[PDB]
Amino acid sequence: HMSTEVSEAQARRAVADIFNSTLASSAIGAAWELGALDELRENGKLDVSDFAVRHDLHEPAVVGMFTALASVGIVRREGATVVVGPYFDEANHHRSLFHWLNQGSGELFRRMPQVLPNENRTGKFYQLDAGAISYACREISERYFDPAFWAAVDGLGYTPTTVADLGSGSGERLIQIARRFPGVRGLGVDIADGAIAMAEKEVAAKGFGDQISFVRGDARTIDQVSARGEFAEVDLLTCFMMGHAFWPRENCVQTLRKLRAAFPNVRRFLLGDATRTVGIPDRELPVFTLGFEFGHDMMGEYLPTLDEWDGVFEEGGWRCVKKHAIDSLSVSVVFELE
Amino acid sequence: VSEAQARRAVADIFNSTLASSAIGAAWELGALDELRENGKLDVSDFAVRHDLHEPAVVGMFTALASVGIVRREGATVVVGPYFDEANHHRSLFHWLNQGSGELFRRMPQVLPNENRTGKFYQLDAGAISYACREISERYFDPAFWAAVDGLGYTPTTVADLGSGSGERLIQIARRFPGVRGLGVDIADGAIAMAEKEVAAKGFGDQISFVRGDARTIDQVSARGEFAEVDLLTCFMMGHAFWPRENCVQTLRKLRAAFPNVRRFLLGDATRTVGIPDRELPVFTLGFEFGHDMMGEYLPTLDEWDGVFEEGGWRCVKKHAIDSLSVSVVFELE
Ligand SMILES: Nc1ncnc2c1ncn2[C@@H]1O[C@H](CSCC[C@H](N)C(=O)O)[C@@H](O)[C@H]1O
Ligand SMILES: Nc1ncnc2c1ncn2[C@@H]1O[C@H](CSCC[C@H](N)C(=O)O)[C@@H](O)[C@H]1O
Ligand SMILES: O=C(O)[C@@H](O)[C@H](O)c1ccccc1
Ligand SMILES: O=C(O)[C@@H](O)[C@H](O)c1ccccc1
Ligand SMILES: O=C(O)[C@H](O)Cc1ccccc1
Ligand SMILES: O=C(O)[C@H](O)Cc1ccccc1
Ligand SMILES: [Ca+2]
Ligand SMILES: [Ca+2]
Ligand SMILES: [Ca+2]
Ligand SMILES: [Ca+2]
Ligand SMILES: [Fe+3]
Repeated sequence: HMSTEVSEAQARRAVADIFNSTLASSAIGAAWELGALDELRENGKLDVSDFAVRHDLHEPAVVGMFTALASVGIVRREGATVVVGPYFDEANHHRSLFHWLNQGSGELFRRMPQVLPNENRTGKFYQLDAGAISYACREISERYFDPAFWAAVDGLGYTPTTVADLGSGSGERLIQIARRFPGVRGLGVDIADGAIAMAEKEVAAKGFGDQISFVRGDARTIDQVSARGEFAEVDLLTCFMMGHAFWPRENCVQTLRKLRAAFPNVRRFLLGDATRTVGIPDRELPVFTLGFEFGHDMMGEYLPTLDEWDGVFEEGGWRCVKKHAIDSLSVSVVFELE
Repeated sequence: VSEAQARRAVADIFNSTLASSAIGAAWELGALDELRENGKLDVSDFAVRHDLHEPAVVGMFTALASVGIVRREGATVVVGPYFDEANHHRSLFHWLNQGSGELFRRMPQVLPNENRTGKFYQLDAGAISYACREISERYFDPAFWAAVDGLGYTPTTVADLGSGSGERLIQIARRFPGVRGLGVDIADGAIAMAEKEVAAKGFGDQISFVRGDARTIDQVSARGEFAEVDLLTCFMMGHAFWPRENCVQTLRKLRAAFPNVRRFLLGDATRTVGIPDRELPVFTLGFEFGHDMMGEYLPTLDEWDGVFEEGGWRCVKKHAIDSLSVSVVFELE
């Protein structure tokens, strides 16, 4: 029961499940993106031809997708219908982690044997699908970081007037703050013009054109940023799912110091990220963990543990006054700093 | 059923994705063979010898460990309870991930009818070739050689369709000295590979290669050598002759292009029918699903049994294959 030694028939079944999990795993992401996981969540079942027709999909491949999900118990096939399976709720809950792993990071993991050799580790030595990462990170943010984020907003003690968001992405965080604090002004800062664009768009659509603005920027050197005339007035800083990019340490320490000086009227800084775990046994790794850590190690990108964050704030010029543990995203955390 | 049980199963599915990809890697990088011989290895020592980035190598092995293929004990890796089974099928994992990963990854863009024109999917052909060499050897060789052992004649000229690396023709030359060999492959890369391998081993006089599409074998020129062939072989590509009406015509063209062929050995994997979803063996789902995504017909065994006579051939022997979905070698004449 998880740590054993086995029959030939058992080893056969297990290896086959590894193989099929691979296709299932890729199908969870795709089934989310194509609208099937929603239809099933709402209705508990669906008709595959009907689905393939309504969405104008090559139907043999659609059968293949459901059969892959059925092979490991996420769904159950019955004649022409697919019904939710025993593992539906949990796989649907984590679907964006599957999307992230496959649709987003698949190239990296597939090219494992070209990535690992030193001779190869320079220049553009791996490729991520940026638009798929985005798509997934949008739901990861909402689904995993929202409770703690909102709790931290609730503990602010004050009402912000001007909020800065580092790595703003979709701009959805700034928009929901806008909804929460009528008459606040918001300022996103991403490194990706693609994200800038989608945000300006997503904002205009919601009618927060006057409230919210963005800017191409590298938050690790916030000082060398055209637009730092609006920073002085900001009283709330946020930074979610990008913080590990401040690292390695002395760069994080400097970035934190630069951030302290650049935003001297910031009262609260809210910083959320996933972190590198320690000492979890191989056969008990939960969803996400392995992918996040291994991927970062393949890319050569540093990932701090939680103690590495805790031990850096003072030197960086900030005090941690509240900490929230995140549910179900490896070991992830929100810090409330001042 | 049980929230604890569902969490575990879903985490195993997620980690399985990373282990699957790592099997193919462990194989290609030399780790599986080192664990096969010694039953253990040292990650630091391993990483040093092969000039690998050590943290990525740790992760590679942790992925394997997460699903019981290996066990980690400090900086040292031991064979796990599922090591023999997975090492045995390693080439199928390589095919699925290193070879075909980009197809499955792009399922949301591949399924929509609207995108299904032109070059709508990509495979890594070099990766595929690499896996197919072992798949050929490991799953097909025994039936291949039982068919050779039982031909009822010694061949003088053999042609191999989809000759690939040329390895089949080389082994036939080793068994049958002074047999003449001829490989047909549609890919310039396979031809050049095979040509190098053949000349390198000293088989330059005996075996040649010609680029061509076996589906239209009637248009391939080989300076009248096809008339001389008395044994024909075709492994792991036959499903490409389908759909049905296409296959009939292709089989009739092979019959005309090779009029002195006595036996035609045809080995392939086939589409299965009625396997319950939770009991699907290794390979099956990936073969079937990937061809349905690529828009390529995959026949069942019965479909094949039923096309041969219309195709101008008579099936005289049939060998069931071990442990590659439902695979087969037909001997036709
Ligand atoms: N050094 C840097 N400076 C600014 N943005 C960065 C960055 N490193 C990464 N990013 C951005 O950080 C984002 C990661 S996704 C985070 C999305 C957002 N915080 C949310 O919770 O919804 C991407 O938009 C990426 O371009
Ligand atoms: N229509 C066709 N005509 C000729 N060769 C083909 C083909 N379709 C695929 N192939 C070739 O068939 C090979 C499939 S891999 C098969 C390898 C070989 N028969 C063996 O047993 O090892 C590839 O080299 C590919 O280029
Ligand atoms: O390391 C990253 O930045 C990406 O992997 C991705 O944007 C992400 C960040 C944080 C949590 C989850 C995903
Ligand atoms: O279908 C193909 O041609 C490939 O998927 C692969 O070469 C293969 C064929 C037959 C059996 C096993 C693998
Ligand atoms: O030192 C720590 O563990 C956290 O970074 C922050 C913290 C410290 C004290 C009280 C609350 C939070
Ligand atoms: O019908 C079949 O089984 C196969 O096509 C081949 C076969 C038939 C009869 C005797 C031997 C082989
Ligand atoms: Ca089931
Ligand atoms: Ca050792
Ligand atoms: Ca031709
Ligand atoms: Ca089995
Ligand atoms: Fe094929």
